[PDB]
Amino acid sequence: LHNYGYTSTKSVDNQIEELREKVVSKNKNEPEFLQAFEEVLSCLKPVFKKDNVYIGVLENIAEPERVIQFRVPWINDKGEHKMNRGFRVQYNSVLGPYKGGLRFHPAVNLSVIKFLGFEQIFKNSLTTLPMGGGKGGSDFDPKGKSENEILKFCQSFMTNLFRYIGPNTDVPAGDIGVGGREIGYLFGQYKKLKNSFEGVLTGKNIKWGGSNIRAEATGYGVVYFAENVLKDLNDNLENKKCLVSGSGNVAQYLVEKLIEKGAIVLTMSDSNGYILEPNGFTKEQLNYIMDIKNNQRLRLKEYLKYSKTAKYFENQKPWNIPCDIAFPCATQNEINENDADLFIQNKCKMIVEGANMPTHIKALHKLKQNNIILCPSKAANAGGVAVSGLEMSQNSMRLQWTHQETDMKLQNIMKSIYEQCHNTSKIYLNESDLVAGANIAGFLKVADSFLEQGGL
Amino acid sequence: LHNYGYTSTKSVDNQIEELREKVVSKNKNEPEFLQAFEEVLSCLKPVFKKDNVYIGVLENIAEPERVIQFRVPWINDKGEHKMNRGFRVQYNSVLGPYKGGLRFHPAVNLSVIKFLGFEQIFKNSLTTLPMGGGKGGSDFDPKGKSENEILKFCQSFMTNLFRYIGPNTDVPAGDIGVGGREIGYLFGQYKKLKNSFEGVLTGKNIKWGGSNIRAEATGYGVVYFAENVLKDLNDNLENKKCLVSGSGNVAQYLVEKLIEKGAIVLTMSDSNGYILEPNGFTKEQLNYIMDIKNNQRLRLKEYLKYSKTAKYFENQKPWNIPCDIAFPCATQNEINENDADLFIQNKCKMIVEGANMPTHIKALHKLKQNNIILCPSKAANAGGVAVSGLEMSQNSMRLQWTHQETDMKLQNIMKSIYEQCHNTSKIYLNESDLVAGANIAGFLKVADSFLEQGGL
Amino acid sequence: LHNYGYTSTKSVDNQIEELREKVVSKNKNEPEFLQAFEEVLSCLKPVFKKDNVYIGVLENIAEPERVIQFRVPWINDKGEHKMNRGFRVQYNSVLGPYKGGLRFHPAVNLSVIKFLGFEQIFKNSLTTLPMGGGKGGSDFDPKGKSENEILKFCQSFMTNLFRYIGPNTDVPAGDIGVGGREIGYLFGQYKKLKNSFEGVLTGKNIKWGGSNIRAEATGYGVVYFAENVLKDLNDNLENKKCLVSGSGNVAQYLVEKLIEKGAIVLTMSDSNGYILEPNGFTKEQLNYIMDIKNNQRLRLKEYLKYSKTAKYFENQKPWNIPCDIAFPCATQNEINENDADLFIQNKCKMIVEGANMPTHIKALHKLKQNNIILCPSKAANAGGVAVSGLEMSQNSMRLQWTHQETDMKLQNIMKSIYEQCHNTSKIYLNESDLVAGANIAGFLKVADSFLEQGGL
Amino acid sequence: LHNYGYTSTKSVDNQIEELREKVVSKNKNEPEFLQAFEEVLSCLKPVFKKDNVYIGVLENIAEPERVIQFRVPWINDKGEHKMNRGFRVQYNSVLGPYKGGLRFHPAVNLSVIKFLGFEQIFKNSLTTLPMGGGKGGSDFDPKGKSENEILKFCQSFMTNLFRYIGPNTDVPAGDIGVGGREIGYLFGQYKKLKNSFEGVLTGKNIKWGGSNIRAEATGYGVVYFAENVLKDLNDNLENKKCLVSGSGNVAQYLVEKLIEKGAIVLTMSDSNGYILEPNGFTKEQLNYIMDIKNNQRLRLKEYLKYSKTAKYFENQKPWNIPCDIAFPCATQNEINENDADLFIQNKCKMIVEGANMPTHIKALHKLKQNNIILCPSKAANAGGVAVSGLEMSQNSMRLQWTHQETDMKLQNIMKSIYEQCHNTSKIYLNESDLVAGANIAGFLKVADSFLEQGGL
Repeated sequence: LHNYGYTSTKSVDNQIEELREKVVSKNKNEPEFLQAFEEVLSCLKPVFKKDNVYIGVLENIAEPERVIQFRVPWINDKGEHKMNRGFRVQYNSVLGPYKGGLRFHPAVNLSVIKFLGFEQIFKNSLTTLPMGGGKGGSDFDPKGKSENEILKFCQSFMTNLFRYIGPNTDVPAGDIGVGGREIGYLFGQYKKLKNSFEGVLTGKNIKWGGSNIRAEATGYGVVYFAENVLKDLNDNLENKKCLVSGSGNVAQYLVEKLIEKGAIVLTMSDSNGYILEPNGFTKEQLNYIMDIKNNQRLRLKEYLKYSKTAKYFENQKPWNIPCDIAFPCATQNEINENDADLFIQNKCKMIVEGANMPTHIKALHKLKQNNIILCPSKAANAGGVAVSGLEMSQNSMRLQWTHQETDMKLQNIMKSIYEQCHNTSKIYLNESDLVAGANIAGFLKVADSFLEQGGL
Repeated sequence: LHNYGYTSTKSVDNQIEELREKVVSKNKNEPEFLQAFEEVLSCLKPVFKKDNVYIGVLENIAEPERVIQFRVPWINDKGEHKMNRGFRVQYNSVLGPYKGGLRFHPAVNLSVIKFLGFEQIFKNSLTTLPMGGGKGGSDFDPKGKSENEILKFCQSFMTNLFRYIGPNTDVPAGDIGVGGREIGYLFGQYKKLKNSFEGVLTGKNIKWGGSNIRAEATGYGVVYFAENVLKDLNDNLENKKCLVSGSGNVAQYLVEKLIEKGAIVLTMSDSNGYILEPNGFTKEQLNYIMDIKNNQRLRLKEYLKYSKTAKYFENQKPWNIPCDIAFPCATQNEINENDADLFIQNKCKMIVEGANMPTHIKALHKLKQNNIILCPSKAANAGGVAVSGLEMSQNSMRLQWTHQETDMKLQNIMKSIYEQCHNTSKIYLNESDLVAGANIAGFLKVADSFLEQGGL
Repeated sequence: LHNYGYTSTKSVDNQIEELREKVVSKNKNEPEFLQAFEEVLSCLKPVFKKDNVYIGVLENIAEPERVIQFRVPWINDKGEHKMNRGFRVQYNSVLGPYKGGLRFHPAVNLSVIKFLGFEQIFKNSLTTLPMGGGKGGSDFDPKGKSENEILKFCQSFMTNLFRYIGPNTDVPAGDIGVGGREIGYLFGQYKKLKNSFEGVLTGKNIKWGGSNIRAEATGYGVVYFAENVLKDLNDNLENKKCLVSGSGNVAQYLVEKLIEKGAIVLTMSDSNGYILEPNGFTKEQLNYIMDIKNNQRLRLKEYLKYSKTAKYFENQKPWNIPCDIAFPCATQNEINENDADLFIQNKCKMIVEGANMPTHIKALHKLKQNNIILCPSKAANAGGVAVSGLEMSQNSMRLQWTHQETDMKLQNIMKSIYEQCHNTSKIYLNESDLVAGANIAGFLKVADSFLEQGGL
Repeated sequence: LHNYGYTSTKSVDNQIEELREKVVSKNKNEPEFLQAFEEVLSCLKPVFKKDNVYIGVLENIAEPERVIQFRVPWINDKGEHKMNRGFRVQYNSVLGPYKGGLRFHPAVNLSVIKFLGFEQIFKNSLTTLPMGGGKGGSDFDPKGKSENEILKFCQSFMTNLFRYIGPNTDVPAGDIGVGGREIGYLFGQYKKLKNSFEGVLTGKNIKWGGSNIRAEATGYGVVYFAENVLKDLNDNLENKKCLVSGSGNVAQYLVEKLIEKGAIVLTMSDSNGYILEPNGFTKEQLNYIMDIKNNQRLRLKEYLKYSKTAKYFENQKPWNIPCDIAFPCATQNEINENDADLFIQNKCKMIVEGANMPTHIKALHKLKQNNIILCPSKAANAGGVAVSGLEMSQNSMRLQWTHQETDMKLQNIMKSIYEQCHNTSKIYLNESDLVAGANIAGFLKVADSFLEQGGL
């Protein structure tokens, strides 16, 4: 073995307590981070029992390999000299180059970034692709800024970051505040400085190093994940009454893939009210919703002028409808206890998380004690992160795979992500728990590699 | 002709309030930093009145150009894999490469470093030499570590830092926890990695790129500063009674230079009690105190077991004895409002700060309203930082100046530091206030250069 | 068309003699190297006759493009400052980046390394993949060192080497003294220094850039090579009585693949004595031998306690038993003269070398004059080097091929290696001599490319 | 010993003709360049006679070592995407790093730049300091652009140039369109990109790496040059009546130094009309003219108001006045054949060129055939280029010399520049011709070094 501290007798629980204490004291004022930490810490008790080493390893991995913060100055259109704070947390590079998006939001700060970046490590880990974990951004607020100002900012932001990122070092991506438009400016500036065309950013337009399936990526992934849980029960998606919530990017393509398979997608939520449609939606109808939602930027009720057999319930959730599968694709905690009882009552057999952690901490308890399969968002929606890894591959190969090819790869990646949760949770809990499986599997790949590499 | 934000009608005081508010909100949990900031902010009101631009410029300068934080792993002697957090804050490089020491202390963290680094910017600025401001360190605790472990740590620490420092970029130095022994290890490792002998660190041993007068540097400087205040009063140091506090490195050489001039140094403090010596100390006696204090490493009370003629009180500094020139070399707010009076009463004509801010905030008030010259530590002890700038010069010239030569340079640097405080405070306050002079002068050189360079 | 010397009317033999003389005088005290040279020189006479140029080209190629030697210091566990000599001979980069393992052995020195590296050039050449030739190591003795010390050494060793290796420059690998554990430490350190995840080393663990089939690689290759020699005789491996020698990594997987095909593998040698098994081994039995050998770590007589029919032969060579194919896999000069005779007597129509040069120089004579196909180890076991080339490919593509895929690629690479020996020996000797074919083909690809590139 | 260009038996004149023909054909459409070339070519006939080699060497030196041209994009204040062409001609680096200013003018193009850069080679050469020759700029028109736009442009311009310049490679400087304001922005941007404070540009403000005497540099130099011509005639400047042409930067400091010596400066020209002042100007009066001319930004005619005695002419060259010394510091063709005949008729003794080539080609003929000493502008005003070389030195030493020190150095440099013209012209023409001396000396140092370095 090795020695990463924690050699005492201390009940595995006391060591876990000692660690928590030590991590908290060093990061007193980083709530968001400390919370995402105490979270990963919970499900990792089984592995700690197998070997103490992991407790020390975790303490180490919880400490960003490196974090760069810098002043990003820019001149707005009124000729004013503004300033913002930029960050890039290169959390872990054990499995590959630091991977992680950039967030431009007024709420952004070190604590927030560490939180996001820390979680990225393991999410990436599951991918199977060689990707480390990272995250960056600024407290810059895109809202209200002109097109020109956004450009000026991106250029300045990249002028600082450019020297610390690279194809084999750190490959950033889009996130809140940083979309396609932004990635174009960032890339342009990077190319001008470094003087070379290379995959430093993922989510590039298709005309210059982008990948196919980037848009549909996450949604398709969620379905593929579920399709795998089902195939391991001699069943498939064909003819399953599905509940979907949200009408965002993920939600849309999720429905598109679902329809294309066995169909019977009954609903689609909105920031206020949802839509019903007995007999399920159809290819054609989804296009309308996509149009209305993308182009027409209209409320979801709108669909009502398009359907004969539609029905819009307002300020309510679709959870009291009987279904086989349910896809929480809106936002965090959209599923409380009352919703568990509702599901456990309509006999619902499975819930695949689309958005990040759409289930409430106490809601998972009832669901598990009622034998209702729960798919971790950490694994189910990793489809997006996975495709960006493929973008990196295509960039290195100097080729672009067909919409067809890229999809197939995503399907195998999803299949693998499933197998790992399944097998890992089985081996460590004796039962098949996807949620714990995702955490253990994700952590172990990193922890072991960390050890094999000398503990650097 | 530049627009940096505060163009409104608002009272200079309201703008200063708006700024304070904005800086605090972004650095909520960095007490040490926020305090050193609100401090520099105070004395800068006169300049704000001359031009609003400076308020914006200050907001910008208060934001580290860049800050790098990284995990420093190492294996102790028991074969344990330990870990520590390392920092390097490259605060400002407007006047030259980032300059600033490295501190190894269990209390070290980003807030503490920003605090030290932020102050370094202006202290360096006064120097006249081309030096930016920076600071670094780790929460690593030297105390208790073996010789071997200290080496292992330094090597690891440098392996991370090495890529971000350089002769023309960032030149670190010693500080608490990082002494000569440490700088040797750091340098050795740097050389091995970068594959080149160059001045990346100051405070190097004399055998390999070190400078003469490095030890005496600060103390000599404090005397030279005072000698300049006096010469501008048709008087000199010859035959003046002195109340020197402390017996550290600074204190010692301060006395040595004093004696060598006009002499009549009456005291030398200790962590508990001080020593008297009517008719002043003598070259010979100082050597004893130096011996007793440096090598033997035994409580200064031991001087009593040496020459008879000297007493030794207890639990207090010699702030009572009737002196005309006070040199406090110890620690933070070493002197307060109570001692402050003993001085007004006995009547100390002038007080030259040796340690950092040895005067209490309220003590300065009474002293100034009693026409007692007070020398800012920021300027008086800059002698140390100045000599390290000369080490850099000698390194670039590939030569080593004689103990003689290096001294003369230090004397002119001290003379210049004095003139700037004198002239600046005169021009902006109409009177000759050394304390405000130091702040204004230090800030202005940076602020202007900042503007001239495009506000980057 | 290009003049590299040796133009006189002199006999091809006198030029070969002149060259030998010149190479020896410059490398007087490098026996191992001079021997491996005089060896490659022998079989290259036919090509020399076709064009003198090649004699000069060889003189050039025999001179390492560059060789770096360096002092590697480290602190053992008793706190002692030790030191060792490290080497990296970048012999040739005409066909690709320098490729070649690292050997940690007390016998290591420049002569030894050149010897190994020089041979690597041509071995790699045959591969078909773009790989130059190199070799490195230290006189460091792993034996007796603690786990911790091995780590400390690797880190120091890499700190020196790191600046001269890279994905497109020199990609080292494992060898004697440098196994998986070591490559992990080396990689870890490299990543920390260069600050980037890239394929600098092959033989990495599967969790971080490793490849599938790495273990089985060499063994599978030897079988694939033989399978190709057979297919060019309208026959295959199915039902062939075979003789294997050794129970190492190569031997094991060789048997595994053999069994899987037509089977009838009759023996497996050991450092003292061999095992028999009429009717051949079976999938199951091999697993036992693998277990007994890789885990239990005991002599081979042990297999007896696992098979009634299995006869053991204390201290001998299997050769006398009648077989169709003999795969020697022990060590240099494993097949003596008297042995070789029995192969001809026993009808044995072919001998595929598994270990490096397991046949004695004079043994090859009788075997060839008796029409017994002899496969050059240089080509037959190149399977290992080939797979490491695929690891490099996968690393560049940022993907990991399936155990399945990687195998197929290896099969084509082996097929190609065979075809080149076959066709080349045919074209230059009029007959099909695999041994000469391997040398000529391997040399020519390098020699020509050398010329085409300007003779640099 | 070394065979370069020509040795064809041809007449020195036919070879010079062959060369001219060859240089012209390769640069058909670069009038400005071809003219500055045919010019240097003329005075170099004496040296060609001494050795043919130089003819070939010249052909080589006339070919820019390297020239980089690039598109410089920027966004004006109306939000428009503009574009301009940037250049950097690194003409010669035989004597040191490429040195040369940057010009921002609507007329700028490759031809223009080569012209200026080509001449810079030799001008620098005479300096004695280690400086190669270069030149750069853009067709960007500062006139009409806002402060903000100028900044945006500089930043973009530097973003392209930054990778090709450096302290030991190419050190640009100011010129038409590129003043102090611009060099600040250029420097700021460079520092941000390269991440290091170093002397990449000369003409930096004094607060950050600038040098003393930068303003007065050229003017002072012209006087020092003349003072040297006089001392070699047992005479000095004391009490000499002289005329200056112009009131620019050069003209002003020229007068300032003149006054300070022996004085009796009688005039100062303007873009239309000049000023007289019998008994010469005085320290005080010059300050008025300096004030009136710099800040007030008026025409020289407004001086008539600050002095009764001073009369004033309009659009009339100040050459028909009897004197001793003259100094044309305005612009080209300042002295026509006409204006030349006045000089001889006023028994004028010597003429020191201040501006670049203020004498007309045919005017030099009459002046020389009348024994009137003519100082080449190439040498007389090299004072400016010389001081910038000292800025480089001070930057490397990390110190700033006093106004005093820097002056002295300039005086020796001027003295040396004089001696070389004197001695060289003597050795090659048997007589003391400063104009030919400057050319020959300047060219020879470069030509020889070129040869000694291998002809690269």
